Parts: sequence; C-alpha cells; structure tokens
Amino acid sequence: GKSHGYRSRTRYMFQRDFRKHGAVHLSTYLKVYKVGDIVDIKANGSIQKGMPHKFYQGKTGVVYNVTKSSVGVIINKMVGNRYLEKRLNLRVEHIKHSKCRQEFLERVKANAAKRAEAKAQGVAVQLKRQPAQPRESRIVSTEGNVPQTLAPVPYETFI
Amino acid sequence: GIDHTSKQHKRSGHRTAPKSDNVYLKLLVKLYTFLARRTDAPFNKVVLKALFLSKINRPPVSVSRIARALKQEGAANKTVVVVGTVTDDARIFEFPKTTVAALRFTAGARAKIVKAGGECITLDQLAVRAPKGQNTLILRGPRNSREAVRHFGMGPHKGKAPRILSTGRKFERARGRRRSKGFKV
Amino acid sequence: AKSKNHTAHNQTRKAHRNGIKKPKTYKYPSLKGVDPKFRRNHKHALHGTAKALAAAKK
Amino acid sequence: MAHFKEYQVIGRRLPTESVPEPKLFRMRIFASNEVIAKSRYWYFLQKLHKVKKASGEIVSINQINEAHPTKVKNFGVWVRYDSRSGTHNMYKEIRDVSRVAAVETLYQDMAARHRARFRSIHILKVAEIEKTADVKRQYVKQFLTKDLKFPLPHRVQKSTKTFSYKRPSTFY
Amino acid sequence: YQKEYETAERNIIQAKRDAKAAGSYYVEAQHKLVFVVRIKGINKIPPKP
Amino acid sequence: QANNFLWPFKLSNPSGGWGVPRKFKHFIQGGSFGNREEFINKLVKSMN
RNA sequence: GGAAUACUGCCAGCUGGGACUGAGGACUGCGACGUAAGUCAAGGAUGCUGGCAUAAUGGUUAUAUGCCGCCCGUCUUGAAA
RNA sequence: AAAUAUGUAAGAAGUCCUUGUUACUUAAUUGAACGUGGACAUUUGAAUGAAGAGCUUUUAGUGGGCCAUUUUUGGUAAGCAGAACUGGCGAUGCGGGAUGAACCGAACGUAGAGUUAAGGUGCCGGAAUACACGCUCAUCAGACACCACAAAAGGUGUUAG
RNA sequence: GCCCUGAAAAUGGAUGGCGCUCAAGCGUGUUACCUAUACUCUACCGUCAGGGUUGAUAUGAUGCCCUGACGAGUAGGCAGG
RNA sequence: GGUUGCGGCCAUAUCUACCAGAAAGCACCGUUUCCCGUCCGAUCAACUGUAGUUAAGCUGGUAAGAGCCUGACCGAGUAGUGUAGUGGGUGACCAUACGCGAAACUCAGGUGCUGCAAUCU
Ligand SMILES: [Mg+2]
Ligand SMILES: [Mg+2]
Ligand SMILES: [Mg+2]
Ligand SMILES: [Mg+2]
Ligand SMILES: [Mg+2]
Ligand SMILES: [Mg+2]
Ligand SMILES: [Mg+2]
Ligand SMILES: [Mg+2]
Ligand SMILES: [Mg+2]
Ligand SMILES: [Mg+2]
Ligand SMILES: [Mg+2]
Ligand SMILES: [Mg+2]
Ligand SMILES: [Mg+2]
Ligand SMILES: [Mg+2]
Ligand SMILES: [Mg+2]
Ligand SMILES: [Mg+2]
Ligand SMILES: [Mg+2]
Ligand SMILES: [Mg+2]
Ligand SMILES: [Mg+2]
Ligand SMILES: [Mg+2]
Ligand SMILES: [Mg+2]
Ligand SMILES: [Mg+2]
Ligand SMILES: [Mg+2]
Ligand SMILES: [Mg+2]
Ligand SMILES: [Mg+2]
Ligand SMILES: [Mg+2]
Ligand SMILES: [Mg+2]
Ligand SMILES: [Mg+2]
Repeated sequence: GKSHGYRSRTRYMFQRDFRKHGAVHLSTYLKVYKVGDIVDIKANGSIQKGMPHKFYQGKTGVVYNVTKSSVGVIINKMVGNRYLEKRLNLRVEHIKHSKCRQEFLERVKANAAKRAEAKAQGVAVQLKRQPAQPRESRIVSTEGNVPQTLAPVPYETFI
Repeated sequence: GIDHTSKQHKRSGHRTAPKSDNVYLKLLVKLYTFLARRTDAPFNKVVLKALFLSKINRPPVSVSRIARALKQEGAANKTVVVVGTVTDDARIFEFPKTTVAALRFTAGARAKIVKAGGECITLDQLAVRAPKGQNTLILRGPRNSREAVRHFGMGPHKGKAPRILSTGRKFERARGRRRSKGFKV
Repeated sequence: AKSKNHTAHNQTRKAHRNGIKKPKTYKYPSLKGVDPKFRRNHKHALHGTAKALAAAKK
Repeated sequence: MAHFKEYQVIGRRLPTESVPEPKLFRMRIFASNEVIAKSRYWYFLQKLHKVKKASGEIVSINQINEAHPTKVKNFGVWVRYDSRSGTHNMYKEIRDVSRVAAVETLYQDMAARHRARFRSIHILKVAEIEKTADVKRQYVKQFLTKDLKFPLPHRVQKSTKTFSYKRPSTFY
Repeated sequence: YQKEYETAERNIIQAKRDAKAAGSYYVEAQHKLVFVVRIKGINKIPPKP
Repeated sequence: QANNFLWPFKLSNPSGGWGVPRKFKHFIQGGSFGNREEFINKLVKSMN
C-alpha cells in the first residue's frame, strides 16, 4: 500500500547543491539570532538533527525562542479554512536571516533621514514608493540613425 | 446580473428594540430614543442600546462593585449608572454615599445604599438630572462569569468543563483524563 | 459496488465561504515553549522594574 | 485585416545609459487601423531582432498614401504562407490602381485559392513592375495588349419588383 | 481649464511638426489614463480575473 | 479619491452595435476586448 | 506653385420627422432672461377642442387564430421515459 | 533551467536620543529582555478596492456526485476506469446550438420604451434572393465550433504556385 | 486548393425541412438588418441600509416621511401571514 | 610590494607541463639525554639554530594548455510556457492575438579578491 513517511517525497528537496557537499562553512554558525528576527527556513540534509519537516521548506517565519543550538520559529500554516499557528525548533544550519527584512530596515533609516533633511529645510518630503510610471514624451533624432527598413523573410529549410 | 461580493438582504445583527413587552421598559426606551436622537452626548446612545439587551447580557452589578468603582481617582462624586439590576453584597462593610441609577434594586441594595445616606434613582429620573449623562459612571456586570460559559469551546486540551450532570470520581475521570488510563485529554 | 475514492473538488470553494481570515495577532503573545531558565529570570527582572516604578512614586 | 491602409511603422529598443540612441527600424505594414499595424510591427520585429514591445517603443506611425492613385499599375507580389501541410513562398501579379487595392485582392485570392486565412500569410514584397513584359504572368499580360476590347455577354439586370410583365433579355 | 487644455493640445501638435522639421520624431507621452468597460456577463468566470 | 467618488458608470449596449461578428476575441483579431486605444471613444459614445 | 476634396476628429452650432413615459401634489432649492416691473423650458404636464349613453370603455367567460406548452409524485450524476 | 503557481516584507505594536531593572549573560554596566524621560504625525512611508470591521454561541441538510477546457495515469479502446486546477451541471429558468443536464450568450421581482449578446436574415421564420474578389459541377457535390467520424494511396479534372 | 476514386448493412428519411449550382455551396472582405428574463432610462411590489420626525398642537411611534441599492434556487434554516 | 600566524568568501583559487625567485620569513635540514610514540625518531615527541640547501615545499611567470569564472541584440525573441477565439486541420498537430521567456551553441574577456596581527632591502 501507500507510503507517507516523514521524509517522504524529499529526494531532490533535501539534496545538496551540485559540487557543494560536505562541511558547512562557519558563517552559518556565526550568524546571531534574536527573538523577533525573520528567518527563511531551508533544510540542509547533511545535518539530520534539528531539521524542518518538508512542509516548511521554503517558508519564512519569526524567531520566538533562542537556545544553545537552535531557534524556535513561528510559522502560520493553513489547515482547512484557517491558519493555525505553528512553532518549530530548527537547528541553525537550516535557517537564514530574511534578506528582505534587511532592505526594509535600511529604507526605514533612509526614510528617517530623508525626513530630517526635509524638516531642517522645512520642505515637503514624499517618502512612499510610487510604481513605475507611464513615460514622458521624447524627441528621437535621426543624425546617424536614419531608420533601417526591414521586411519579412521567405521560408527556407536548413536541414 | 451582478457579481455580488456580499450577502444581499443581510440584516444588521443587532437588536433594534427590547424583546420585552414590559410597557414601562418601552417607555424608558421611548425616552432614551428621543434623548439619543436629539442630543449629541454619547451617553444616551450607549444607555439606549443597553435597554435592548437580553437578560444574559445584563448581568447584575453589585453594590461592592459600585463601592470599588467609586474609589477611582476623581470618581467619588459621579453618579453611577447600571442599565440593569443592583444586588446586595454583605462583603463590603464601609459603603459610601452616592447616587445610583438602575433598572432595578434588590431590597438589600436599596437598603445598603440608602442607609449610607445615598440615593436610588430610576433611569428617567437620571434623565432629567442628566440629559447629557453629565458626571455619570456607566457600570457593567461580569458577563462571562455565568455557568453556561464554563462549557464553551469544550475539546481536547481546551481546559473546559464537560457538560456533566452528576459529579465525583466515577464520572468522567478515567480513560482520557489521566496518563494511567489511556491518554490524558 | 465500487464508488468514488477521493477528490479535492469543491474543497476550496467551501474553505473560502467564511474562510481564511489570518492569524489572530497580539502584542504580548504566548510564552509557550520559551526557555524555562530565561523565563524564570525574566520574572525577577519584571518584578524589580515594577518595584522601582512604584519606588518612584513615594 | 479588412479595408487596408498601409503604414510606415518606425520603432527602436528603449535607451540604456549604455546605449542611448539605439538604432531605428522601419516596416511598411498593411492593416486596417493603427492598433493592428503596431501589433504587426512587433510581431515581425520579434522574429527578426531580440525585442519584445516590453523592451522597445514605437517612435512614429504614419500612413503612406498611394502616389498616383489613378494610374493603373501591374504589381509584383511576393508572399510567404502556411498550408495545412507546410509553408511556401509564392510570387503572384495583380493589376490595380493602388498597393492598398492590390494587397486586398492578394488576401482574397490567398483565401479563395489556397484557403489561407490572414494569420497564415506574410507579405514579403510588393512592387510596381516597371517595364511591361517583365510581367511574367499570363492572366495579367492578357490585359496589356494594344487596343484591347471585349464585350460582356449575357447581361442580367436586377429587378426592382417581384413580377414583370415582359420576358427579360440579356442583350448588352 | 479651457485654456490649459487648449494649449496643451496645441503644444503637442507643434511639437510634432518641429521634430519633423528637424528631421526628428516627436514621440508622445504614454497615456496616464484609461477607461475600462466590462463586456462579459457574470457567469463562468475564473477566480483571479 | 476623485475617481472613487464616481460610481461605476452604467452604460447601455452600444447603439449601432459592436461592429464585429464576435465580441470575445481581441480587438486586434476582429474585435471587442483588449485595448482598442483611441477607439474606445467611439464605442463608449454609443454606449453612453 | 497655389488650391480643392476625401478621411478622421471637435463644437456648451442651428434645425425636421417618429415612438414610449407624465411618477409627484401649497411654498421653500440651483438657476436663467430681462434696465426694470416682471417672465421662464429652472427640485416630475399642462392648455385648447371634441366623443360616449339602453353607449365609449373595462372585467369575466366560450370559441377561433399566431406562437409556445411532454405526467405528476419519487429515488437518482441523469426521468416525458 | 523556465512559464503558471508559492513564502515574507512595504512601519505608532514604528523610528531615534537619554538611562532604569535582573537571580539570565558577559573579562567587564558587557549583552539580552522589559521599561521611565525626551524628539519626530501633510505623502506616516507603493497600487486598487472596501458594498462597514472584529467577535460569540448554537443548530439544519450533506457526507453516491457528474460534466467541459487544460495537465494527467491505467487500457487497443470506450458515452471506460482513476487524479490535478478552475469553471459548470446537480439546485436554473431565459436567448442560441432543429432536438438536447453539462457547449455558446446570459443568470431570473411586476411591467413600458430603447439597445444588444451568442446565433441568424431564399421560403418554412423575425431580418439584404445585400455588396465585393475568387474557387467548385460530383451517373454518391457541398453546406459551420462542442457534434453526431473517415485514412493510407491515387487522378492528363480544374485552379494558383 | 476545390472536385473525383479509395467509400460495404440491414423498416423509408433526413445540411432541422423545402429546395439551392456566377448558390441558398467553399475561402475572404464590407455595410445594413432581426432578436433574450442581459444592458440603459422610467413606473410599481418587496428586501436591506442610511436619514428625518409626537417640541406644545385628533385619527396608526412596532408609525409617518426622505434617500440609495438590491431580487435565481433543491436539501435546508429563519420570518410574516 | 614580499613573508609568516589566524582567517573570510571557497577553482578567477583547481589541474598538467616548463621556467624564475633578491631580503626576511617559511621550509627542508643536524641530533636522540630528557617527556612521548613507532615493526621502523619515516610519522608523532623532545633537543640544537648549531653543520648544510633553495633541490623540493612555497610564491610568482609561461601556455592559440585541460578546468573554472564573466559578458554579449552568439544562437534566440528560438524551445517551453500564462491567457484568447463557434481560429485552421479527418486527425496528428499547427497558426494568429495580449504576455513571459530558456538551455546547448558561438564568440570576447579573465585566472583569486580580501580582514586582523607580526616582520622584511
Ligand atoms: Mg500583428
Ligand atoms: Mg514571437
Ligand atoms: Mg505550418
Ligand atoms: Mg506566418
Ligand atoms: Mg469562452
Ligand atoms: Mg490589449
Ligand atoms: Mg474543428
Ligand atoms: Mg602587506
Ligand atoms: Mg570578505
Ligand atoms: Mg631519544
Ligand atoms: Mg624512535
Ligand atoms: Mg628526523
Ligand atoms: Mg616533531
Ligand atoms: Mg615546506
Ligand atoms: Mg609551506
Ligand atoms: Mg607554481
Ligand atoms: Mg584554456
Ligand atoms: Mg500555449
Ligand atoms: Mg490555450
Ligand atoms: Mg474559418
Ligand atoms: Mg481551439
Ligand atoms: Mg506552439
Ligand atoms: Mg513549434
Ligand atoms: Mg498588454
Ligand atoms: Mg538565465
Ligand atoms: Mg572579467
Ligand atoms: Mg578580521
Ligand atoms: Mg601577530
């Protein structure tokens, strides 16, 4: 009959990257984690302890606990018509600071600053992002760029 | 047709009037809906609504509970309003003066309040004195203190009370309630 | 007689009638599963800062 | 795909700091309105240069009117097209007063004879044929002979009413 | 507003003629605004659209 | 804020028709649906 | 070289014919035209004329005519079966 | 190594400055948490929409499903059996497909006027025996999605290449 | 490409039928026209929502009045009769 | 700039072959009383820095060098794909419309960068 073990379906998911097998470099053990940090989970199948179950591969949550060798992470998982709150104890080999929370904090600073120079000039700011806008009129010149005219091409076999 | 985004002909989920047929209550209502409409004053809007509430949602406010609220800084002279009934409580000894407007006083509560030199007012009487609710303290009973609510949300690990009719060891205390008998909860 | 065996058909229609909402977020969340030593010391930390706040009210 | 107008479409890749002033390319496109013409411009450009209209822009679109819209010309028409079973190049000739008039009969003719709808044909070249008898195709040469005349036998007049009180004739 | 409009439109027209005159091409600003009309009725529609 | 204050416009069917045998193809393909660009004015005017 | 015309678009440009509707019921509003008093097509029709009395007209009913209309109830993915 | 699908973020529960608490932690008032006091509200930190948001109790029916496009497994195949996402039928009339559960259009209070959809306009039947360029003659022509089947292979028929 | 051969089944029969051959057939283009319980505008019924109003002043305050939107339904729930 | 110790990233750093390297460093290198380990002072331990050498290590150069890296309207807007039609086709399958978009290929360029501390003609 059917088979649904814990690591069922995981052959390509927990595999190591091509020409990247072996010891895990120390950077991984030098990152510091704080309650409230945002991490992305991604299994390292060379470290079998403290390992996220495969549903959580590729998912991002919040740190809620810090321990000798692991962080606890809060993931919101959808079961039925409702998210349930899940907490995971992942070892550090399987976790990584979320890079987008970093752009975000950087921008919050940038924002505070833009606000500062604006006030200490007493001017309007405009701090929120606009999306890509239509495009304004241009004049293209023809100096050195007299348009080359093209036509469709006859069918032909190359075999 | 229309791709409706929301239920059509849905009725606000709120009482619009008391379910009671007590003429007097309707009159208090008739008073307050004039007041609610014709003054600004958040107070009457609140008191208006509270008149519609069913009995489970007017839990009683007790006389010690009024004693306590009166100890709020800057509250001692407020007139305390209970859109429901006030009950006696042999547990405070020293009870202070004030003026309580309520739908109903139990006999002991009237006594208590009166004996301490205070006054018992009905809501229309409170209306004339305070058409805008000036210097009032609205109080509400503990609603989730009710026996019914002990059993809500009953389930594995929920910490709730079974709907049992009869209690002791020998009634729902064995398999599923202790590690030694199957599992625990 | 054999009958049908499984399907998800209709299941998302059903989940989305009332469904999905989201988490139920609070400030001051469940300290469930947080390091016991740590908590035990947090207690004492909080007691003390409470103490002093009241000490600064004479 | 209808009553045709012919357009110059001129476009280019969007400027980069690396290449401001990228090269300009033109096509002459036969279409009925300009929304079709620019579509058609991109369809061809994408088959000829790496560009999707998301990386390019149309710089100019201009209708090209026939210069001598009442001189009769004999046109050479070059066409690529798909059959149910392959794809073919084909040279045909058309006698008319305007390219736009010629092209439209090209499309009807590809439909009639080869069952080629519009999606299936590319116009490769269309050209007034300068010297008579560079004309190669009998069914157009026929008209080029000196003092050409012909009758139109068997004339059928349309009737305005349902009954007629005389037996009609075809006499021209 | 009558003026605003009248001179924006005129402006654009002359822009084009000047480019032509310089052997250039004026290329108009991309549209900032659209009107959209729904033309399909309401049955059988895929959730995302 | 201005645009939102405007309720959705309720147009009639176009008076004079859609001008194509079939609406549910693209304007580029013989008609109705998609961006017909400037030609929206003619269509909306007959619907309004 | 100077025009015209087509095509496409704009006008808070002027006008003819036909059709359905006329909800509301003192006055309050926004305006327009007037030098003015006043007038008005400006928060929903008025005015003038005529026709009908054992009648004009309306309800019902029978029948004809045009088009349309399978037997209900049930179980069922599916019943006129 | 795509496309489609998929996680998180886009701030007042935020930011910055000052310096309080502890039994944790550090060589160390060092960190870590949680705070006092002080400063910053026009765009306060993309878009679009919001027909109000949040929450509680309780209870009906159901728990045979089926169909279409697309992905897809078993099978020679099936109007066969079995999955994926969505939309349907079932529970639903209406207009079109002559007919028809499921296709196309479009979803429904009682009506008037106008306009259309999908589909049509010789006659049955409301609507051009309309306009335009070709192609086709069948002693078994052909005639419209789902759809009510046709192939290999041949023709000095006729067309254009 | 069209057409022809390849092309055999049982009651009599189906491009829906008649019939149609520079089509009423096949490919393509352009206009006009017909028509749904859909769209637009208006009346009326109901449902939901928001708002006004017993301040002294005849007859319904669960009433009167103003305004906007909405209406498919088996099993089934509730309501008003 | 060299060199060493401890590193970060982990081939632009690896591989094969041939050259070249001042100074200091590093190394090879001399010894076996001692602590210590071997079948074997080879490794491992200790001792001298004394007798020797750049041979090797190591560093750098060379190469139409193997690999690795990077770029490119090189291939290719191709393959594949989201969405659309009462589109074509007996079908297999294909074209068009609004979008997204590879890999191999080819050619061009490149062959470690860097943090801390010490030391050096
Ligand atoms: Mg095109
Ligand atoms: Mg392409
Ligand atoms: Mg082909
Ligand atoms: Mg083609
Ligand atoms: Mg469709
Ligand atoms: Mg478009
Ligand atoms: Mg087909
Ligand atoms: Mg150095
Ligand atoms: Mg680094
Ligand atoms: Mg020894
Ligand atoms: Mg030894
Ligand atoms: Mg030795
Ligand atoms: Mg040694
Ligand atoms: Mg060495
Ligand atoms: Mg070495
Ligand atoms: Mg070397
Ligand atoms: Mg090489
Ligand atoms: Mg595709
Ligand atoms: Mg598709
Ligand atoms: Mg076709
Ligand atoms: Mg198809
Ligand atoms: Mg394809
Ligand atoms: Mg292909
Ligand atoms: Mg687009
Ligand atoms: Mg790539
Ligand atoms: Mg480089
Ligand atoms: Mg460092
Ligand atoms: Mg050092």
